[PDB]
Amino acid sequence: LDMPIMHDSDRYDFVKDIGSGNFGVARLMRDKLTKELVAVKYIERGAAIDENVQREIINHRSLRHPNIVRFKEVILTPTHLAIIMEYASGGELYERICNAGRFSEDEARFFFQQLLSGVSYCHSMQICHRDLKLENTLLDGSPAPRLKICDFGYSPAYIAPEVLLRQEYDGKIADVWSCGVTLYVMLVGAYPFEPRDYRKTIQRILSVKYSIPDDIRISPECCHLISRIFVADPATRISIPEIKTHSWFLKNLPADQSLDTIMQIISEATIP
Ligand SMILES: [Co+2]
Ligand SMILES: [Co+2]
Ligand SMILES: [Co+2]
Repeated sequence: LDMPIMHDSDRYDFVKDIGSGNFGVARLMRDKLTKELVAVKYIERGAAIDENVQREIINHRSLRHPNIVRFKEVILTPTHLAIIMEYASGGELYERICNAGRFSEDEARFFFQQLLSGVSYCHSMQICHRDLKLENTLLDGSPAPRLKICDFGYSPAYIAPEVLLRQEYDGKIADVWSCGVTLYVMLVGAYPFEPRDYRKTIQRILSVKYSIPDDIRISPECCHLISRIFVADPATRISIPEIKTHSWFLKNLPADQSLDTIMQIISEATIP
């Protein structure tokens, strides 16, 4: 695996090297003081430490929210940049939906509320146009799992119409569309604009042609909400504040390292 020799064993115990899963290729360590598991992602020093990686780390550091994987620290290794972060031990939302087939409206609402909380928070930090696919929606190891968005660049239905049609677009409004796809898949157990023919799906996305199968019963209020997200015109698509006052959303709803140090470490990591 593309990882350096174990390091900083004075502060971390080595647990396991992961070749696939939740965090892709990653090393699991345990913080010696707090006893919490952390995930470590590694990037080779030099050219691979590019401006987008730098930007992503800095933005990751700024994002402090219970539904976004928490940045812990960066460490310089002789061969790699180490990016340490909160570990989420419950897999990803894709796997949970797959195992369940589909969610009840209560379970969909439980995760949707958390997703919207994370997304709304990113928007307030002027971070948007994110990759909010099911695979980047991680879960912690709680019985009622806490959702943990992890979209950071450390390695079809989701694409809104305007992203295909326009060169530039409103990233926050596009994110709302993505949130709708996640809601839909949780409720239905399949993607809204689909068998495997990309062209057909893109055509369906562009003309906003989806249908909730009769096979499953969804409340009319839930149908109305989805219909307000799957709107091709970004100007009239429902906003997150409007989602949060929608009848479906409200029903049975649960209650709602120094920067200079990081810059020096990242900067030095550019030297291979
Ligand atoms: Co975000
Ligand atoms: Co933005
Ligand atoms: Co991630």
